[PDB]
This record gives sequence, C-alpha cells and structure tokens, in this order.
Amino acid sequence: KRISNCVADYSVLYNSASFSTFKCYGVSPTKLNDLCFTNVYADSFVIRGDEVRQIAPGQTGKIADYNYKLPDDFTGCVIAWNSNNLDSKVGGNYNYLYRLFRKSNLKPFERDISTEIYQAGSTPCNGVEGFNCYFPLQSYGFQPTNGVGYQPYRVVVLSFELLHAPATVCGPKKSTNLVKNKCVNFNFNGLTGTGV
Amino acid sequence: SVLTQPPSVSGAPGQRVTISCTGSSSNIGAGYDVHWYQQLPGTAPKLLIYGNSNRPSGVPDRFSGSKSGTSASLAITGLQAEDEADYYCQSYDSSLSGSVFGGGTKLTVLGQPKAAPSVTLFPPSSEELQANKATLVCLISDFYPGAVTVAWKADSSPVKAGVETTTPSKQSNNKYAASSYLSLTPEQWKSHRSYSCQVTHEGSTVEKTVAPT
Amino acid sequence: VQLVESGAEVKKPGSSVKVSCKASGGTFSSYAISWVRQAPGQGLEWMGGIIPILGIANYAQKFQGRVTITADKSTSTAYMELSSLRSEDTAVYYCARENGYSGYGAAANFDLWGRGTLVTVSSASTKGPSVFPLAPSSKSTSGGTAALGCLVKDYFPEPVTVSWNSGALTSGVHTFPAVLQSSGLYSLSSVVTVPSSSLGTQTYICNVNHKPSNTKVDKKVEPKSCD
Amino acid sequence: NFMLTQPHSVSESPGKTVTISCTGSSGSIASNYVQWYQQRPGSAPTTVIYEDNQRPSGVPDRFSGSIDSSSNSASLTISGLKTEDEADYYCQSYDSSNVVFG
Amino acid sequence: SGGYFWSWIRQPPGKGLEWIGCIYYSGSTNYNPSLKSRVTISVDTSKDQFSLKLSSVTAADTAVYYCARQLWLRGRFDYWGQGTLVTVSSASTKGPS
Repeated sequence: KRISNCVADYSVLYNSASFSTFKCYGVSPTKLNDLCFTNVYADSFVIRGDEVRQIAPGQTGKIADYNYKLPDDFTGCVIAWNSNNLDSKVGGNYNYLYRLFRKSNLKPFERDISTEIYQAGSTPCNGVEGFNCYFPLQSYGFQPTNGVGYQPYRVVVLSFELLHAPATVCGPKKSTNLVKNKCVNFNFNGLTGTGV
Repeated sequence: SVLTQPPSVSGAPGQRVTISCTGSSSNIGAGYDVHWYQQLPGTAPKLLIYGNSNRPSGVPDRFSGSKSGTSASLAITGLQAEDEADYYCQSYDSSLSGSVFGGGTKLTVLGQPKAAPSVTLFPPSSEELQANKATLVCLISDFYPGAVTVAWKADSSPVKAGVETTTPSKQSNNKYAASSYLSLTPEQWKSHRSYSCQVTHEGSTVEKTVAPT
Repeated sequence: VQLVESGAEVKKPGSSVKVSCKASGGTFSSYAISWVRQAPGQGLEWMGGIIPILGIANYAQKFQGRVTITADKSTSTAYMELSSLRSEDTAVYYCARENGYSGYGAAANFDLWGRGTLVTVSSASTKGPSVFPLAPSSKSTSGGTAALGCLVKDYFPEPVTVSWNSGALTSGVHTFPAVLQSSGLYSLSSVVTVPSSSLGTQTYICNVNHKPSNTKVDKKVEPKSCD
Repeated sequence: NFMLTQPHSVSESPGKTVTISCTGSSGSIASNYVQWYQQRPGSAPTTVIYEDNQRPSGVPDRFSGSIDSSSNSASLTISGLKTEDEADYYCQSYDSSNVVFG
Repeated sequence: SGGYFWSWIRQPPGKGLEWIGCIYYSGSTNYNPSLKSRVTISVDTSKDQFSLKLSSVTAADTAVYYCARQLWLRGRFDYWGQGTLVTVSSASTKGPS
C-alpha cells in the first residue's frame, strides 16, 4: 500500500487499546505526527505468535531472511494484534502459505514469488517429489483452539521515506484547546491578533 | 474497474505507435511489474513481455516495455499484418487481492473499400404456413463492406418488431453476404397487400417486393 | 508444453457446468494453475488460482463462495465446478500457468495459456429443429441462374453444419451465421447457384447434421408449380 | 499472567560496570516497550531510560539499555557507578491493556 | 487538551510498584485484573482534576499512591506526583499517653 495525496492522524491508530504488541524504531512514538515525511509504505501479512519477535533489524532466522529482510536503516513502525476469531476456522485453516527454503539471501524491501523447487542435491529433478528436491512453499498450522504462541497474528509495518521532495502525507497542525475572556494571541489564517 | 485504457488508437504503417496505461497508486504505482498481452480474435492470448526488462522466446524485439512511475507504456516500430488485435494491461492489485486486466485498445484505421450490393427477397414456402409462424427472409449478397442497414415496410407503415440483422462473413472471392429474418404469423400475412425489405448502402437504395396473392 | 481443453458446452440457467483442463507432457505438477475468463464487451477477469502441490485454494474477493476448483495428481488434470449460472455467463474460460520469479515487482506473469471453453447459457434449450426448403419462382429467375436453398429454423445448440448432397457440391455454396432473437433462438440460411437447365433433371437435397441432439433430417426440394 | 522478573539485590563497587536484567515469563520482551524507573527512597520515581534504547534529556549517558529477545530478558547496563545511583530500579511493560511493572 | 493519559500507581513500603488503572479525559478506563471491580476513577474537567475511589480496602492496601501523567499509554510516563502515605489500620483515632 502507498499513501499519497492524503492527510492522516496517528492518534486514532493508538487509542484502540487492542494491539497485543507495538514497536516503532527510528522515531520517538509520541513525536511522529508533527514530523513530516514524503511517502508511507504499508505491507500486510500474517504470522505466527512465535515469529513476532523476528520482525526486528539485526537477527537471522527462517522468515525474516527468506520473505522480508529488515535493513539496518529501518525507520519503520510495526503493529501487530490478535484477530484469531476471523482468520482461522475449525478443521484446519491452511489458506495462508509461507516460504521455508531459499538458495541464498535477498535484498531488503524485495518480494519473492518464485515457485521453483529448491534443489538440495547435485542432480536435477525436473519437478518431482522425489529425492534431493523439496517444495520451498509450505502450509501453515493455524487453529483457533491453540495457545498464545501459534495463533494467526495480523502484523503490519508502517515505513517512512525521506527524499528531496516536499511533504505529502504528514500530520497537520494540532487542534489546541479553545480559551476565552483572556488576553491571548491567536492566528486564524489571516492575522496574528492578540486580544480577548 | 481500477485500470482504464483508451478505446482505440490511430497510426501509420511505418511510424512509432505508443500506448499509455494509467492505473492507481496501489496496483501499478506501488512497485509491481506490469504484463502486456495480445488478444487475437480467435486464438488464445500468449505472453509478450513480463517485467518490462526481459524478452521471452519467440517474441520479436520490436516491442518495448517501460514503466514511467505510476504509468506503463508500450511502444512498437512498424505496423505489420498481425497487429489486428487488442492490447491489455495486467498487474497485481493489492486492493482486489488478485490480478486485474485493463480495458483494451483496437488497432485498425481503414481497410474496407466500397462496392455495389444486390439483394434477393424470397417469400415463405407453402409448408411454412401451417407452422403458425411466418419467417420473411430478404437476403443480401455480393457487397463490400459489411455495413448494411435493414428496414422493413408493408406499403403503409414501417415494421419495427421482429427485425434482425446477422453479421456478414467473408465469401470465397473476398466479399460479404448477410440475411435478415422477420418473425410474423400467417394470420396477418394474407391480409397485407405486399411485403418488402429496404436497405441503404452509401446512399444506394434498392427495393424488391413480393405479392402473396 | 501445451494445455488442451474441451470444446463448447451449454447448460441450464441454474445448473452446474463441468469442464476439464488437460496437460500434455510435464511441468503441470510443479507450478501454480489459475483460470482466466474473457468476455466480449468487457475486460478480462481472474477468479483465482489453485496450487496443485499443497491443494490450497486462492480466489479473489470479487467472487463469492460459489465456484470451486479441484486438482488431480494421478492424471495431471484439473476440474472446474460452477453452479447457479446467471444471465451473463456467456464467455470463454482459459487454463493458464504461473511461473514465479524474483525481483522488486514480483508480479504474476501468465506465460502458458490453454485452448478455451465456450460456455454459453440462455433460454430456449435444445429442441427438435425444423427445416423448410426454398424454391424459386417464375419472376425470381430471369436469366440462366436460379437461387434456391434450405432454411433451418429453431435449432439448438451451436454449432450446426449443413451439407449439400453429402458434400457433392463445392462450387457456389454459402453458409450464413446465426443471430440472437427476442426469445433467444437462432436461424441460418444456405443457398446455392445452379444453372436453370439442371433444375428438371438433377435434384438438390439438404442434409442437416446436429450432433448434440443426434438428429439428421432429410428433406426434398421441389420447384413451385404455380409460379 | 505476564510478570517481569528482576533481581532483588544487586551489589557492585563504584566505578565498575553492572548489568540489571528484566525477564518476562509468557510474553516476549521485544513485543512491548520496556521502561526503567530509578526511584530514590522517600521520593517519587523518575524515568531513567525509555524505548529500550532512548535516554531522557538530563540523565547521564551511562544508563544504557539493551534487549535480548531470544532469552526474553531486558538488560539495563550501568557503567561507572556513583553515590547518587544507590536507588531502586523497576522495569515496566504493557502486555495488553494492563501495565505490568518489575 | 493534548490527548494524553492519566494513571494511578501505588507502591507499598519496601515493595515494588503496582499499577492500579489508567483513564482518559473521556470515559475510557482499564484496570488491573487483581484490582478489577474495585477501582472507580472519574475525571471532572471543570475543576481540572481526576479522582480515584477504592472499595473494600484491607490492611494489605497500605501503599504510597502516585498520580502520573502518561504521555504514551503503553510506554513511559513523564511526570510523577509526590506520593501520599495511606495507612489502613485500627478502628478509631486516640490521643497519646
């Protein structure tokens, strides 16, 4: 998702009081709306409960290096929460897939949709489920009757872009409290008038 | 839907023809690659170019694909005798959670000269009267191109019910032929004095009439 | 490789259609398989794609839970199940293949395509066709050429072929296409050009072949006596 | 049922380096923000570090924190201990709409 | 004004800090599961103050209560008020001998 030619407020994204986890690196979480950026990139995917700790810069594993790499200069904002009552069902919900095998590493902010069979041995298989060849794409194990570390989690990352462009999507001037009957200073779009 | 394409584009056999495709910021402008396909009227479409950077086997180098940010463009050099098809834009849409195609552009200018049409009117036979229906056929043959309007009259008022027109097909000698039916009943077929079909081709109007009695 | 699909198929408005997708050779039990529909009048759409390895369905949000696609590994084939047909199902389906790659874009490219399935549904289902011979009159013929033929009415479904004397006539034959009616019925024509000297010694007979209905009506053509 | 485990007593001579741990039982330590509060006896607590790496303006540089998500433990490192550092240290979390201290 | 949070935090003498509950300037309230159904906190913007009511207090409720401004709800506070001493004991006040 790309956010452009829009204006938004992150205050309503925080008072939901329903997110199980929230991490924001590169900027202080209370002082991001006033700061203005150029573009906002949002990616949405599902993940298990034991892999939410893997979405961080500076570690190696199975999902964070084969599906979406996190670079060192990562000023993103990752938000995840539990919605296991809608994305899972009885009888085994295997609609979501994931990649387990890869030939080598991948560049960050790159998507891998290769469905070729990964070869482990030194002999070709020509697309067969035999020896020295296994499918890199595998099914999930989601179930609504699981515990807490293996449920389907809805994780999204909000990243910011800093280029030589004017601000496009950023927090506007905050509506402060209205005061009356006092000698105060105000600016209603056309004058800096001081008075009651 | 989310992808819009021009209805048609004009060009010349020897100059550069470029098409422009415009979508949204979540399907093409997000960063996804685009794919172009050719829809020949009668054959299954095939892959022309994927990712706008590689050349598939069996595809000539005259086709060029580029992505100018949010919009993708395709350019060709020279109009050959196989570009009479439709071009579509294919890209992954995150909002639709799947692949969505474009509108389609037709590539033709003019290839249809004029000719002299000839019509034939044949009344229904005797065995057709007992079927409780009356199919009035007025055949048109040996004409070029295949764009003829059909009007039916009963010498007192035009008939605007049951009028049909079939598409014309290429003959053996590169001409076109067509037929027009008219659904009626034998109850009022004998009451009327005569029936006829009236057609107009480039201003040339001919008329043929039959008498049931 | 090449993908071979079945021909035209006509069902009822509210029934279930059953078509197949055959693959010749290999490279069918290694890559994802999807379905493409092209409709004359609008653009192309994509209902969804099914991976044959894990047997996991992946449809689009624009289509509800009505069309289901299954996969087979023993014979390397796929089946399409689609019930509750509506009025706008007159289109053609395509059996496509997906070959993923690596890159910044990572878009689904459709390198391999099938043949096509012309699935049309409407009213006025299969019935008994009626053929009426056509004969010239005295006023219709003025020179040495006369126009005559056979008119075929209320036939279903397409395609219907017309043979003249079991293929004995090849010069001067013309076959006309069909056309939609108000009640969803088709009608064709077939006329030939013959010299008037052979109208009294050689007879012309039309043979109608309709393989979905398995009817072969043979009717004689005779000139009119009054005119 | 998420509780933060902290060492009850930690002793070190001034001028050296010591590490104070904060281990979570059920929830992963990297899921939510970890806040360390240095409270003098008979005084209100004061935030000595936040955001698991961010030091407030006013506290010295020595109050540096680190996160070990593999061991589910939050670490606060103190270098060059002084007299004024003799105070109570508590680590804070959030879990899910229920703030949990150390 | 400003869209921040309020929170009451108590601390028994010689024990760790305990979180009681948090409030918004609106009616949003969340309480600790151990202290659930016993905490009643209300906000009155006219007097520019917020008050907390505790029911069924026992002898184990002796703690130093702190009210703290919460700039960020799931993160740090920034300002701590001075802790009032609350002692729960006995049935009457009596003079010394």
